[PDB]
Amino acid sequence: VNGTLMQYFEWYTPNDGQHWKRLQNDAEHLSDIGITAVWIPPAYKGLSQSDNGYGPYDLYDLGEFQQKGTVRTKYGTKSELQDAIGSLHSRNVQVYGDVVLNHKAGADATEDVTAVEVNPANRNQETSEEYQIKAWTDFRFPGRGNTYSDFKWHWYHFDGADWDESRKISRIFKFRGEGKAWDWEVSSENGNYDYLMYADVDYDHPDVVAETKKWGIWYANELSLDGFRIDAAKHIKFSFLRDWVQAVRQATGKEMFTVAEYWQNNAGKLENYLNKTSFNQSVFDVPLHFNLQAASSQGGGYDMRKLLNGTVVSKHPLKSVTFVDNHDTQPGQSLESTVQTWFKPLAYAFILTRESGYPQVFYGDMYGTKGDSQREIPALKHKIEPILKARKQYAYGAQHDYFDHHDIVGWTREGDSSVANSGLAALITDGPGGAKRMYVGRQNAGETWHDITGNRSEPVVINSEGWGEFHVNGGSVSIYVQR
Ligand SMILES: OC[C@H]1O[C@H](O[C@H]2[C@H](O)[C@@H](O)[C@@H](O[C@H]3[C@H](O)[C@@H](O)[C@@H](O)O[C@@H]3CO)O[C@@H]2CO)[C@H](O)[C@@H](O)[C@@H]1O
Ligand SMILES: [Ca+2]
Ligand SMILES: [Ca+2]
Ligand SMILES: [Ca+2]
Ligand SMILES: [Ca+2]
Ligand code: NA
Repeated sequence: VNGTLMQYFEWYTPNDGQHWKRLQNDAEHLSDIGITAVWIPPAYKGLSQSDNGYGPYDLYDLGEFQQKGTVRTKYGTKSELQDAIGSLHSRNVQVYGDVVLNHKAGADATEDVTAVEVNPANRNQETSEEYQIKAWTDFRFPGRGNTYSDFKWHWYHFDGADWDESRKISRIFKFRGEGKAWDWEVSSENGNYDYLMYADVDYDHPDVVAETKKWGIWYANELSLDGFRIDAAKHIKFSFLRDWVQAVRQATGKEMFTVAEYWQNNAGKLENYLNKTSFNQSVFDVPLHFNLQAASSQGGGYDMRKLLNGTVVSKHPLKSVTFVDNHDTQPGQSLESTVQTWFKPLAYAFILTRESGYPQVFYGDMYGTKGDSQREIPALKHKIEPILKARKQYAYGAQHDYFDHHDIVGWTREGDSSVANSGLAALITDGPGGAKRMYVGRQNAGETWHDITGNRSEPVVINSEGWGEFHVNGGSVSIYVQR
């Protein structure tokens, strides 16, 4: 069976403490539509109750300790999350946990630290003489005590921070101490992009590295996770991320599928990350996201023959996680670059019915986003489900590509003898509709095939040679399968 990942959250999921219950109630439905793995949001306590999880305070508080004025996280309590994972698991759906290791936010108090300012466009350059600041680096975990881990954090466990409480100014401060320096290797944008926001963890510190490995093993075992999504990978020492993943696999004996968020629209740089991590993890195909978005926004003028150009999936198909949109690219967000609604079903056809890549479905696209703009994503589940059924039941066997026209492009899947009635013919167009003759296999000769999306009502008959003439409406998608 073809695997399909589901991102189970959007930026504006409500702070009602019921997200784990929602997941538990949706488990049967997700298993019935073909989802094989769910990516859940950061499950540990944030700087406040309403933080989405990307400003993590305590990685060992999964919503059971009274800290930051709340027991539960935004999403719910620990026992509610364990019950949700339990329902997914009894329906053979895997669970991937979001892992936020770059920084820590919401310290309990400030400490005095000697620091220097650096050039925001070249963090290897120091731009001030050293002086004293009051930084938020003291993490004590008053509501947890020593439960699970007695480690406490201090300034010397971080490389730098962005706020001096003394002067009430925001700069990029690098701390002075024993062997203090920005980690390497990281992205070389801005000279060295180790530093991002909040208090930046120092992955040169031996105790920090050992503790974070231990935490990783604990987390996987405490929730029985099947894999991980690594946040902000380009800002974290690459060799450390390689070793951390390996240590968790060594201790659990599990495969621990892992996908890293390496946010850069450049295949060469993504390839550098795969090599530096010994190919032990996949990456999200950022470039493909931008190609799809570009196509959706040029009103038919995009050359559809170029959709694969510069993508990770054309070079390292087995290590790519393909996606249409996510919580960062949705409207109003930091990396906003939404795939226009009219093209969204065409983009889902492209990632769900092609043989390469591991495709992700966005929660926001299935159910609608609840942000406050006038351009929110509408609920598209009634248009996506038919394509997911095409992936689950027909997308098997040899593939043939027809990237031969600036608007109308298609592909076919011959089917596999072990999946009864499998096989399909897909066509998409960023402009006027039309036709294309394509080969689906001589073993399907004589069959009556129909558009499972319902966009076209006229069936097509496969000729005695295994070729059919397929049609597609303007700015639309058609996916033909056995009637
Ligand atoms: O529970 C569903 C399914 O889970 C298990 O399969 C997982 C794989 O073990 C895991 O590797 C991953 O597969 C992806 C590849 O790693 C990637 O390179 C590319 O080829 O795409 C694959 C997904 O199609 O994910 C699947 C789950 O999605 C288990 O092996 C199955 O038997 C089980 O039914
Ligand atoms: Ca360092
Ligand atoms: Ca960093
Ligand atoms: Ca075009
Ligand atoms: Ca057939
Ligand atoms: Na660092």
